[PDB]
Amino acid sequence: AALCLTKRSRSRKSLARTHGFRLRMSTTSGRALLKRRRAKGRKILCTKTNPSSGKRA
Amino acid sequence: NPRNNLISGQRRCGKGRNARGIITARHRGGGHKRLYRKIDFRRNEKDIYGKIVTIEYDPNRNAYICLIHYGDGEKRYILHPRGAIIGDTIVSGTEVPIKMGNALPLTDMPLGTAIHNIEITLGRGGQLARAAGAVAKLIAKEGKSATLKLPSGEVRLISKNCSATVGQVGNVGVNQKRLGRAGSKRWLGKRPVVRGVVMNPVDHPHGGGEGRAPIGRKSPTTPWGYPALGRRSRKRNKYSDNFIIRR
Amino acid sequence: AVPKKRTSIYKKRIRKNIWKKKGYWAALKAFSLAKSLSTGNSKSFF
Amino acid sequence: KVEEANISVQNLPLESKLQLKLEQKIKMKMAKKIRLRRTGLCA
RNA sequence: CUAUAACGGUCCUAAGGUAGCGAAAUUCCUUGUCGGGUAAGUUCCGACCCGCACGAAAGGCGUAACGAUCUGGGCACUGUC
RNA sequence: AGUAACGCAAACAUUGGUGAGAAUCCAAUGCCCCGAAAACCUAAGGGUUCCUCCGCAAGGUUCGUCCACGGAGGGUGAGUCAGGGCCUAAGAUCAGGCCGAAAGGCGUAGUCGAUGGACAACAGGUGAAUAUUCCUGUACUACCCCUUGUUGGUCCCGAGGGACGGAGGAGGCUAGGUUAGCCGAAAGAUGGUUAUCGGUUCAAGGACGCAAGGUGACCCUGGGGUAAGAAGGGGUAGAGAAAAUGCCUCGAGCCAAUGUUCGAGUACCAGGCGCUACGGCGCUGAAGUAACCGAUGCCAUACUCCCAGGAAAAGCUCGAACGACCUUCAACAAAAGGGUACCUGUACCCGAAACCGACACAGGUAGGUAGGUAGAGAAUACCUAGGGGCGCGAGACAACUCUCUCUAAGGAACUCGGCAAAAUAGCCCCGUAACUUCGGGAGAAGGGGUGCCCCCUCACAAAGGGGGUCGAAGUGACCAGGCCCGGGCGACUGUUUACCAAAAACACAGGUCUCCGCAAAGUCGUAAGACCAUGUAUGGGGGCUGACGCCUGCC
RNA sequence: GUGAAACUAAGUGGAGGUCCGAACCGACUGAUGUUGAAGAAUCAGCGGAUGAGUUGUGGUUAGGGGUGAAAUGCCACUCG
RNA sequence: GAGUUGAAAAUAAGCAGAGAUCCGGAGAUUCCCGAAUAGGUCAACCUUUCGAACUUCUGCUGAAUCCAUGGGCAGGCAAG
Repeated sequence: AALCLTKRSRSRKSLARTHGFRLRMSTTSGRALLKRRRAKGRKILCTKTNPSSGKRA
Repeated sequence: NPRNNLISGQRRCGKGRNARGIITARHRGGGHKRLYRKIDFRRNEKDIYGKIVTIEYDPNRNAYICLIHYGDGEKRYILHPRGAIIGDTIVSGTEVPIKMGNALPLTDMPLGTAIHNIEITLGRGGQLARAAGAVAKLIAKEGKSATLKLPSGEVRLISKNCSATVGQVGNVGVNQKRLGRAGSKRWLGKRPVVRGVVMNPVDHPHGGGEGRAPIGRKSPTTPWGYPALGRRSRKRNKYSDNFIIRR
Repeated sequence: AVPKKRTSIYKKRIRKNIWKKKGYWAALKAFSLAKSLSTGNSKSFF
Repeated sequence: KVEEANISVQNLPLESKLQLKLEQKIKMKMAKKIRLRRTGLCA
């Protein structure tokens, strides 16, 4: 049994659907979230992955 | 030899605990794929003699369902009556011989016979006594009805011009098989029903008290609070077609 | 197990002084080893 | 041992996949073989 | 014989605890009496019964098997002593 | 307070290097540790940590020339491996449709969604970082190009098929290890010796290709013989296609891993002779075979037995309104002839010092390969392959705490309680009681032998019988049941307070009550509507009690 | 063995929420630990181990709600 | 109206009185995600016959009663 550690090596793709920008926008509430994350002025306003290669060194 | 082109595969995912995701019917889950078989109730192929080439075991049901060919290239699964030994011949229709397991409109048949499958109303498939051994006698017919006595010990005039089958559905022996392993129930897909005297008072109107506690409410209630004994639950006005509750 | 109250500057200076001084005594030994290692008959330090 | 069984590269799903390929391809082979053999009989 | 009442009279409720079990995971007084076990056992087993306040599907009584269950006495084994 | 500590009790030691500085870096030689791993891959995750050269400010619980840290350059190549361009399950989103203060909810065809189905590559080289990607050789798939023909298409369509449970032991086998031959080398400074040491390899693919098991068909066996039927095939009757009918077929063999040959007259290779800033390369290069045992790969969704009765849709194969279109746009046998061949991932870690626990955390993390001796075994013990010696050390050796070994004589007297120790233990062989639901109890209890040598028997593979010899001790190390007698509760296996409660608590098989006639009752939602149920009164919801036996009183 | 069984032994057969026991899952006793190596470990023992089993990848259910073999437990170390 | 090629200094060649740098009015281009719009999608991507759905306009004109219809089909424009 793993110690009360909440996050495990779950797939990035699986995570993206739950909090993906595409997913975030469809809900009426989700579009609202973007409103705020832009009015504050954040830059990385999601956690996503990309179907090519989710990294640039 | 499974896959009759008729086992039709896709059911609704597992056992349906969910309307929306909620458990809306308690304690169902587990089991096999229990892959279902589109047996026939809208029998409706009239005046064609079919064989009987299998009493196949239906998991999605209670009574052995028998396969029937026809003269044409056709196959069906229909419940098999008591004593439909292999390789016999049944035939739907209107003036058909009164003879185990062949259907005929309810007007044209002798009263007092043993009739298992019926139609509450035309076009539907087959509604009443339809389980694994159930039977319904015909009490006297009448102008536009038939005082039929279905298998609750209960009489009900039903519209005369609706199909029905003769004989009683077979496989009565299931009524008395013991499930001793106590986890066979689980194989069937029925989760353990926790009794309610123990659930805490938030969960059930049988709040826990120190030591075992006997109800204490005026009347035993469902988890939702309605009386759980004697309280009839029939809408005041619906149809009134049935003559007597006989319950 | 847990100290009540910080010590003064007085006491602490006393003990730090004992520490360092404990280092004092262990030099003149090394100075003897030096003043002897200046080339001389001896069976040590190949 | 181990290296001699990762020389011929076939493990968890690729042992199963190439195996299925070989069953498949020989099955087409024999399909042609007996498809011809019938003519080999009836003349 | 003396006692304990097989059996009777009274107000009472809707009636007044049946069978089994019983100082019991329920008996307070209470280390209750008695027997067995022990050198000696408020624990323990078998009984009696005035069941403070057991008792028949908030089940009664008993059960072969099973218990990382609670409980008492054993033989072997030892720094537990 | 320069106080506790420096992250497990695998273990370091030397010589010589590099350097201003060595316990801490490098190289040897030795010792040691894991080896169902402290090994090699791989999904996820990380995301530049990989490689090379400088650097040492901070980081590393010491040191530092060294690093996973800083700086500068460099690196990951696919028609075949994984995904997408194909298909669909759970689910998601759903045009239109219905419902609803608004947002939005239910819902059909559609569209996505793989953890699944379709589909084509192996061996050996190379090299600081890549290789089923680059090179060599041999293969495979798809689309064109060329030839002869038929002219007839491709779709929507209707069909086959794809298509799919658990165990259970057989059987045949192959990988793998041994044992043997065969070839090569060898003295390895004490007794005697070669009885010793190494090599004994080669895949995908093509062509052929068959003993097992299945016909228990008539039996003697497991083959001559005679007639309908098996795998595959032609039909005709209700028009292609199965679906159903009947007849029939030089019809008796069909099924599949292994097998042979080519692939590989080849490489590959132990061992030879030179170079060398001691790596490296150079040239040569013999034998490359058989018996044993054995799979937790393979035939294989063989087969038998079960109940609880095991996903779909595309590819793919047959054809009707021989559907729009028609040898000008077409497709097939086809030369298996010639050429071409789309995006994304690939480094490095991956039983981890870089992933998740905030630390270079004595934790956790799917799957794959599985060697020797002893063993029943993927345990255990000691070792190959490979990898590591755990990143503070050196002294002394008070008390005392912990991890452990032993303890004279007694053997629970300690104590809340024999809790914790210790003790049995394996394989054979004798015997096994009370009870009991007559299954169990039961490995009850208890007792005995077992090491090596010699011998012949029973299969005559093991084991047993006889004899001998040795120690105090013989499964002798590791590994490996303490057992009875009597109670209470719970029938049992099971589940439960993640981090003070594993229980008599919950559940369960069973029992009874009560409601529900099918556009049921019950639940959710204001509503549409959805579970219920693609069920249908031996079936569904709810309440209490909880095997089994006798019972279940009165108001 | 009986117009018909009823049962006794043998062999095959392989059942079991069967048995002993690794991986695996989980938590019972004890000591260590308690400014831990670890925000519940380590060590020695311990239970289950073809099943009411485990586990991987995708999903479902939600704040007076979800789920719950029921403890008011769990709902991202936070829950009357 | 002179010197200039953004921050900091070179660097390399350039440009400019035959108006350079520069300052204004009007323009043009404006890769990819994003209303996102060709179809799908884990955003800044893949498959693509190269281009949403809603109005509007012009044409074809389901159903039943060839009625009339609305719905559907298409070519349109470019407005939410």
